[PDB]
Amino acid sequence: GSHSMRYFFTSVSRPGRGEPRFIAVGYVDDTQFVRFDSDAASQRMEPRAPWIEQEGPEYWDQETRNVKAQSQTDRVDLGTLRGYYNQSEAGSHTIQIMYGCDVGSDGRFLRGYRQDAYDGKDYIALNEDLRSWTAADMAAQITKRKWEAAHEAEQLRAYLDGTCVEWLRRYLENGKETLQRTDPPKTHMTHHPISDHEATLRCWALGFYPAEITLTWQRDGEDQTQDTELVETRPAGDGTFQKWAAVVVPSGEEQRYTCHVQHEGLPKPLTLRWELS
Amino acid sequence: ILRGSVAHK
Amino acid sequence: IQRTPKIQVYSRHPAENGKSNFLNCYVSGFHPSDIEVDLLKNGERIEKVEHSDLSFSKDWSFYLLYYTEFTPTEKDEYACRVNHVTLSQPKIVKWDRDM
Repeated sequence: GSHSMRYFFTSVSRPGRGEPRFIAVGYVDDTQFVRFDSDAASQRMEPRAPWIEQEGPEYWDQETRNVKAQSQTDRVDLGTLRGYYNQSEAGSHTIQIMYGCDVGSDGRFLRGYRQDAYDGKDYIALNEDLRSWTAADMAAQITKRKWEAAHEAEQLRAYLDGTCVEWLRRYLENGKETLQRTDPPKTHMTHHPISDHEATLRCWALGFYPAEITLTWQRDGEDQTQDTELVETRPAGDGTFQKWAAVVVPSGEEQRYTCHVQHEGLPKPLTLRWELS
Repeated sequence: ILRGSVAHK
Repeated sequence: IQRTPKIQVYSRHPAENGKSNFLNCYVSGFHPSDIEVDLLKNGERIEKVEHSDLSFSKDWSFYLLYYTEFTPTEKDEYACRVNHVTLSQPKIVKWDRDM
């Protein structure tokens, strides 16, 4: 199927407690392969996947310089954005950045992206065409004007639909033996009385990949949305995900309910029913 | 690999 | 402009008493990123707990996975204790095999 390469950056100011905390993480699909943490012992970009360890000293020297350059940029941008948003020097603030590219199963470029946030809200994003920007407000528009004048979109595009694609293809070839593949969910239902008259029916989906999944509950073929308890999809810690959806039902009425599982690894959407007797 | 050029805001 | 963490405490594999497994505490949907997470065994902090590197979702909210190898028993109680600016006191979520 399709694949992605993404770099995630978080910089958090610590007024009067030193320089900002900076954490960078590189992923191929949902697999971390590199990391940098300003609070870590090495002060270097570090390998996190077995297939990246084979990279040479010049690779690690370059990744370290370049991740440190992003850290320094965020440090000055925290001061700049505090100015744009008219905030004091006392509070802690956050810059988040994500950029990357997607390729098809035949290695072809599909899309590139860059999104930036300030204090957990949109700040600026590169558009789908890789030529223009969308600023979230009037302060972020100051950055957009600076990047339009600097022709930043062209420079960034050369990386997103170029360099990013070249290296993502190399990493996919280098990690082909271990990289997580599509795995359909293993599904089952559990039954938990909450009293003498009611029970929780819990529909489980385990060991699946990708994380995208839809769990729905129906009472007599009619949707149960607003009565369903859905948990956030969560990591098993092995590269696959888990999720459950629950409904509180009257005892004796279990068979009226159906759980519906939709996933890209399944040939057909599944229907689960609690069958009593 | 990461970008080799950075943009100030 | 703050978001409270969603906390889930669970095992990687279905729990079986006396069988080695992984205890997970997945904390997600929170903002800002500063957070304290501890895994507990009978109310006592487990010492060699690892965690994923800070990352975030499409909505910009943060998530972290804290984990440790464990062997569940009928009598040992496990929990995840979380402290965040949005909480009046640290939140303790006991591990329940059914969730």
